[PDB]
Amino acid sequence: NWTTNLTQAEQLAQLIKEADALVVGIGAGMSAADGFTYIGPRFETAFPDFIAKYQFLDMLQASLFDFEDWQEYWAFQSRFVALNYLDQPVGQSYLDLKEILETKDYHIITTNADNAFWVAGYDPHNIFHIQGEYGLWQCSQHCHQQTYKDDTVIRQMIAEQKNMKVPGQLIPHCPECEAPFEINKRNEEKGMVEDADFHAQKARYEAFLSEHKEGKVLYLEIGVGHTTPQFIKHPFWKRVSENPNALFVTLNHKHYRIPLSIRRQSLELTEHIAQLISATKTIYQK
Ligand SMILES: [Zn+2]
Repeated sequence: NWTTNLTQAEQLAQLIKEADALVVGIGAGMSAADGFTYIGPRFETAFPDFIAKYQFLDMLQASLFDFEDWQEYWAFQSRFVALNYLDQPVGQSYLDLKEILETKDYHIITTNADNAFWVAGYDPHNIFHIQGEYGLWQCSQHCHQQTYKDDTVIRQMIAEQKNMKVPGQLIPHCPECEAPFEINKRNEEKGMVEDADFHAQKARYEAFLSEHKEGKVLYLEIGVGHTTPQFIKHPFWKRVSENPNALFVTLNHKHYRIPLSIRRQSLELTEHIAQLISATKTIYQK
């Protein structure tokens, strides 16, 4: 039962059923498993101009790049926001996971910033977007702690850009200091704008953790890579260490070495995330 000859799906369905609570951490692998990829034809088709100019390898590298000027920044980012936030369709793995989680006491933390939880109909009170969202903007000088949005301006930038530049008059500026807006994103050097809504999410996530310091708590980590381990992977390892009755189950095909203090509490499930979540749902619902 509560331990880390069954298939991966069978094992995962058994653990979720037996769990007292789930703390679910979701990264980029879950969206890639549903087809929302950041390398290969999806990127090449969407950004052939930028790829030819800069030799970008992938769409995540491109989204972090320090572009030539704000006209170029917004030409790239407007198209990036439409692809990954305004028009990205619902993912089946998100729907399948939701059907499982709605039977459980759970909370989600994600380093993703796409629309996936919203088009799949998740309750925003149960999700912490710790790395912001592509649909939001912040002052580029971080001059005050408020986020903004304007999807109509995004569509105008897509329609009116030419030659990798938005017209200068379309660039949006902060009302407080007149610096250009930028996408709400976290930088190592500058941090992120963290407004009232961000803190309300963080408080809900911290309250759920405080209620589940004991018991059969399943720390379920889905598609979380190496990029920013301080937000999900490392804190999950620490929570599992601190609660000897917790379990760490990671859906991943890279075999990151688990800390000694959680070796007896850890399981790696390597099967393709979409197919694994689908198979687990079918077992779980009977
Ligand atoms: Zn400002």
